[PDB]
Amino acid sequence: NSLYTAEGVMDKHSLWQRYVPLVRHEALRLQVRLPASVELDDLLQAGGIGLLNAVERYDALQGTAFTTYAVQRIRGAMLDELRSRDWVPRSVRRNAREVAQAIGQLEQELGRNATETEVAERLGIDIADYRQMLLDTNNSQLFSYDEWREEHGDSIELVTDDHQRENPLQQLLDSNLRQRVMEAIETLPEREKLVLTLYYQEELNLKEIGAVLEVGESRVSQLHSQAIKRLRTKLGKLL
Amino acid sequence: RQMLRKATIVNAGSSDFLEGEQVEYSRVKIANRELEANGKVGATYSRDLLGITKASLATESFISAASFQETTRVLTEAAVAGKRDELRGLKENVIVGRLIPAGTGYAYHQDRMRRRAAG
Amino acid sequence: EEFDAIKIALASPDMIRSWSFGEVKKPETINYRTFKP
Amino acid sequence: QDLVVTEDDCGTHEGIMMTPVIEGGDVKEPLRDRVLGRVTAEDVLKPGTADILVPRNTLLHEQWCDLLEENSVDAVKVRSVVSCDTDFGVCAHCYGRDLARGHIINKGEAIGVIAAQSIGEPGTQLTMSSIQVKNKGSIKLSNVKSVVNSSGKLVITSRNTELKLIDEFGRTKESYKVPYGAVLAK
Amino acid sequence: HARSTGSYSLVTQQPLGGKAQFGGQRFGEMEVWALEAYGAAYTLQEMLTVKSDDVNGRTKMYKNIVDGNHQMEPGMPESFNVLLKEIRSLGINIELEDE
Amino acid sequence: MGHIELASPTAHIWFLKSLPSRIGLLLDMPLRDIERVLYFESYVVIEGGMTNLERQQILTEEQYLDALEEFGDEFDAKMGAEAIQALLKSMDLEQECEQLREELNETNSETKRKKLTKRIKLLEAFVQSGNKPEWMILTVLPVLPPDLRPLVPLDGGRFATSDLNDLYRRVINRNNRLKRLLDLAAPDIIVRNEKRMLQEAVDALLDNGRRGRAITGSNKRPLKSLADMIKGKQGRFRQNLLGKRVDYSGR
Amino acid sequence: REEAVVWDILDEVIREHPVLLNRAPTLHRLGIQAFEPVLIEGKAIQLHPLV
Amino acid sequence: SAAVKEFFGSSQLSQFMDQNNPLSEITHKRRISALGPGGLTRERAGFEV
DNA sequence: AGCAATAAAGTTTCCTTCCTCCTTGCCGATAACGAGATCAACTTGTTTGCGGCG
DNA sequence: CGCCGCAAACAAGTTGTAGAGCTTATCGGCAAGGAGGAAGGAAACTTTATTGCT
Ligand SMILES: [Zn+2]
Repeated sequence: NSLYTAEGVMDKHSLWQRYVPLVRHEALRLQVRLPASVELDDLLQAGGIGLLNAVERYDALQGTAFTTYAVQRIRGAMLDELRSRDWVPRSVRRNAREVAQAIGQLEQELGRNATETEVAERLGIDIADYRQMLLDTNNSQLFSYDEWREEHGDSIELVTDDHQRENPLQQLLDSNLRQRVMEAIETLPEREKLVLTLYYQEELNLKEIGAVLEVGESRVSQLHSQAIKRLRTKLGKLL
Repeated sequence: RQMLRKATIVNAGSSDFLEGEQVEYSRVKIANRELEANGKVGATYSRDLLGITKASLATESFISAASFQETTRVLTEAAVAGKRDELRGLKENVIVGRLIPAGTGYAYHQDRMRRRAAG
Repeated sequence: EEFDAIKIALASPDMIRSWSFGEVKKPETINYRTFKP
Repeated sequence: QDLVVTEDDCGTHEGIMMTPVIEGGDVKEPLRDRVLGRVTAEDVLKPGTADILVPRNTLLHEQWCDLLEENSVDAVKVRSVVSCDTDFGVCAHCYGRDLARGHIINKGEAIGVIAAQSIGEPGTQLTMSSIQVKNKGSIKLSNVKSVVNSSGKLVITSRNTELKLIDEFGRTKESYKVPYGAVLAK
Repeated sequence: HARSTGSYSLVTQQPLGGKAQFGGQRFGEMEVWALEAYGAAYTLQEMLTVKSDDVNGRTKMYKNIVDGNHQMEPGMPESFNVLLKEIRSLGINIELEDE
Repeated sequence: MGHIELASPTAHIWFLKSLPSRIGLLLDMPLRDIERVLYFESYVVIEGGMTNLERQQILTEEQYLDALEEFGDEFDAKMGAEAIQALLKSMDLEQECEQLREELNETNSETKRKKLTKRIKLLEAFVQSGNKPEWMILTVLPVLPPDLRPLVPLDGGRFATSDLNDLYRRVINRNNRLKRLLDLAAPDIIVRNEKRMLQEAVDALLDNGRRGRAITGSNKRPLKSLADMIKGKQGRFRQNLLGKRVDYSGR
Repeated sequence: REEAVVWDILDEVIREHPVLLNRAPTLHRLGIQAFEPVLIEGKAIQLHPLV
Repeated sequence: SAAVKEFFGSSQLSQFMDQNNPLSEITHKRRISALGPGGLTRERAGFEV
């Protein structure tokens, strides 16, 4: 690219160009981690753009190096991309790093393992805090089609269960009970008939009717009780 | 007789000169064209043979072809060409799950065929 | 439900337009906890 | 997948001859067995000539195989599968009989289905000088160019020819081909 | 093990296999080929629609049986159109000619 | 389903890496030239304002410069899908059909006659299908619904997912990057890399380890594409569609 | 609760109520057949020897 | 510890044992293969081995 | 038995509200280390097509 | 023309057999915010129960 000025474009670009090797060799050990670590091209693109941004706003009267001003923005772009893919919070991972440092530090202090009361000590905030944190951090996602082990008998997609299933007779008898409701109340007062019909049938408004009559909905109350007393005159399982 | 459902062309005037083609359609055109339709513009023929595995590939329908082997390639070469299968085989009906063009459901299938003929 | 035949064709862009309902713009699915879209 | 019977008879023209598979030794498929339930290509006759028994087509059941094995026929044609002309399908006549049923096929059946499974099922199981007459009979050599050799006997001057032992009646007992200019004793 | 009616898959809604998970049995192509050798269409219609995928089908047939009614109605498998939806995903105007 | 708009076009692979292309098979150009375009190695003539130079004429970015500094204006030569796009866009079918059928008559030697036929029926296909070679590109694509690539939780809150999603994501990231970049008019090289990575992401979505070597997770195992929803035994045909699990059954 | 009437009506239904049988693998079309039930007291099927 | 835990828990070699009868165990530990890493495969390998 | 009143009790709303927390974006201060590979695959195999490849 | 090289691509069926992880290691402060959050409570509003009159 370029600017309004041209010499401050070619000097710009030459500098930009000269410390692409910079982009590289600082990046070349920010390896083994998440598979974009394997990619390395994302890193280069990111580094170039962060470079441009640093370039745009070099501050020269400070007398810092421009590589020194640059490195910050470089790392910023790197870490930004890395934060982009992960979808878990940050202070989470702070605490994770902290337990890592601490638990190793103290495991060498001691020379043996797994006495969590020490974790409660050295990280003396509370037990429940880490006790939650271990949930929060130490559990990552997995995939769906991993084969089931002792050659490919089936996947994980065949060993799955659900709780929100369909069931055919509950709705059946619910509708049965709906016409039983109208059957019960058809001998009872005209508005409450329509109240409970149109609220329970087509899933409309209740106190919309209390506003229509303007009686305070007390007569509603006892009559509703009576409808219950009227439906407690028969038998039905599904309890 | 299913190994042999193709013949290459000798003459021309109906279609391309030597384009590989159904013997059966060749018989059709000449049973239509070389008749009083015309003495001859249509063409004569060699007679072709084809091993089974690609004969099955080399078919009108893409679907059965698309079912078992090298479906992708089928799909490309068909889809470029705005092709269309007509639900006459078995697999064609079992996949969509319609009644068979034969057996018990032969009768309703011929009914549906004359319906296709009758709108 | 009842239909005659199959046909394959090419996917013109405006067919993508007509078929679609809205344009997606970002990589996420959900919250990491509120098990929500 | 595609194949069925479409039509009852295609009214179509001729097809192939069957003559037996006796070669090397004795019969290995009776002409009867081959015929059984075929349909004739044409009106057919008897060694005492001119005795039609199909008007171009019949169910060739064991009555006929018997009726005809009484006599000495050795060759007949049939409206083969291959010669049926029906567009998208076949006739039942060309096919003959349903073995499992025992009669003429009614229209509407699938075929190559049966073919493929019927041949695939056993296939599991199924990987697992001089010429010297033995018995008397007439000799029959056809399509020969040959010569009385210097000795006085016969030697072949055309690779076409092959020896037969034909019985005294006229049906073949044996057949063994003889090389070009091979030395004969007869 | 036996099984009348129970759980299903989710992506394709046809039943599972395994006595542990109340499993339905499998019906292979070979069994199709044999049936075609006989030529009994309606069997297959049922075998593939109602006892496998057609959910409307399974429902209304259950309804009819308990009503004493031993009759049929077909639909279309979901599993079909899935493929269609895969196809268009791949950038293709797959479609169908209405009657 | 839904969709995504793309910044720039890309091209399809079942149209390309498969046996006979239909893409340059049409053009009369080889594969290798075309990769070196679309992998962004070599420029190529669009349309020489000077007939000094030629259509379909390949330009390395060093010899390109000779022609450039000599003339500058009076040629058009680029590298990528847009180039091939306007190229496909340019050509008429009709005349090519007639001239092929014409000069076929001259020397219909068998391999030659074959190839003439080959192209000619391609042409008739493009005509009579109603299709457009314009539409061989890809600038817009669809978004398959969650239900078919879902993500659901486990007993201990853990998750299980479809890799498809993962591939969609990279695509989107790169495209968004590219827009962000384009807003700044940045130097071109990072743009080039951006679109290399673009098309690579794209076709790897379609079919992973075919053109370039495959993408995997941490396990060292592939990020399974579409095509194997349809293929081998595993596909709908041989697994799900022809063979059936069944109720009202036992043993 | 498995009352005796349950078994009575079972006997009532299953007469004339045929079923389908399958061994694996299906080579030829006789690999399956169509039989008629007879209820028995076990958890294993009896089978007519000749098939 | 991760690797150690792994193939003591992840390898195709490490299996449950067959606690059914003495023979079962003692044989199952006297059992030999040429599979797994640095070995072979069923469909590729043929008859000669 | 039908109808209302007073009093009490529990609310659902619901709305603010001010504490506290939590998350989305940015920009910064010493100087220079090296072009990756990294932990794998074991070569099935016969048939068939097509690009060379003369 | 007739090699040669190279690359592609299929490899029985249905049962079951038990359980899954991670080589990892990924600023760091500020701000402003915007959502949430909880408090304890006010308050329509609603709901019960106990005596009055047709
Ligand atoms: Zn016929």
